[PDB]
Amino acid sequence: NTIQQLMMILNSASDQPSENLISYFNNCTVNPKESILKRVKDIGYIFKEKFAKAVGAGCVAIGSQRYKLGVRLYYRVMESMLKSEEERLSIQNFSKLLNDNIFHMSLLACALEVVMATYSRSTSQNLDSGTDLSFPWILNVLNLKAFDFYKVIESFIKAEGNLTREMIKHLERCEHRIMESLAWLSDSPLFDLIKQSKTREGKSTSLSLFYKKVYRLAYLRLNTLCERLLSEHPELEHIIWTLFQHTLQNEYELMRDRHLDQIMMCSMYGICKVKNIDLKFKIIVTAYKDLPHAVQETFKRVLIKEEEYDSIIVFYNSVFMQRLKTNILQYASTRPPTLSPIPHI
Amino acid sequence: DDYLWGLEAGEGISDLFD
Repeated sequence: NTIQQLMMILNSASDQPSENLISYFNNCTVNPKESILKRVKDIGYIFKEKFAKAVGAGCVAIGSQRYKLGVRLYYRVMESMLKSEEERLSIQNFSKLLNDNIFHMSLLACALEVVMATYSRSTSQNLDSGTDLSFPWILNVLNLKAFDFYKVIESFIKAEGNLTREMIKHLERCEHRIMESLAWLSDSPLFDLIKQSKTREGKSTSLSLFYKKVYRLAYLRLNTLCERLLSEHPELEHIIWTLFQHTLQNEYELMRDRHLDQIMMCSMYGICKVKNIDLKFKIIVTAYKDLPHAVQETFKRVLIKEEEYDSIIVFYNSVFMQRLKTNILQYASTRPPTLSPIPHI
Repeated sequence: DDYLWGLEAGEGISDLFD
């Protein structure tokens, strides 16, 4: 769809929300009109000033333009979603949704990420050096958490059918980044959601959905490393997958401030270790570099205890294995842990 | 593509925000 399509639509679009969007606002128990308009304006002084401080005053006009198109995208997708939702569950109100500041901050942030990313390289011009505001940047700007942001991505994508394949991919990668580390940082509401679940059952569709995507991503990466390093032993992987899967779910504190991939690599090693299969970390670490995520910092600088970081090998020996020693050994035991279902589709 | 469309049938964005 002409790589310029959506941006074309956006450039043509009006700055004020449509008669129909305003109509959704007027049918809410609590009118969100004023809040959404003010938020748009407030986040505007903030996005524009932070953006300008990223690229410079000579480029003030570009921040405004990024913002303008992002807000148009915001209203556009918002309206799209409300129609899909009205249709989905025939209701028409939506006060609960439209009055949720977090929802609105995530739609906006996601819309700003699209406009931002499509013009990335162009913005990267007149930028250069150690100031390349990739993705987490936009979250940093709106004081918005990665776990919240992630909640709008799949929906945002299904709501804007004119996203370039290039934009679709970027949004997808953003969600992957969240899943691999951003969502597990100590400032992440995910931990309040988890603890809530471990405690009082029921609720949180967002956590259930989060994990579904983590497991899928987790397995995919795991499977890639196995196809490369463990062709000789196919029975592994499923066993490695089980420890990996069991660990994220029941040993999630291991993930706090750490990386999905660190737990993955440590799962592979540990299981090969008890199953008497070579596999040095040196090997694992080398294949890992073949993964779309893969950066060296991830196995070179691993959180140990305090703000103390060390090699992934130190993490494995001092924390990982020490924390999971007995579980790992159960895999080589007479009654092996029931294998965990491989994530599908 | 590796992306996982996680929303089950009829789940929508409303089921993700309060």
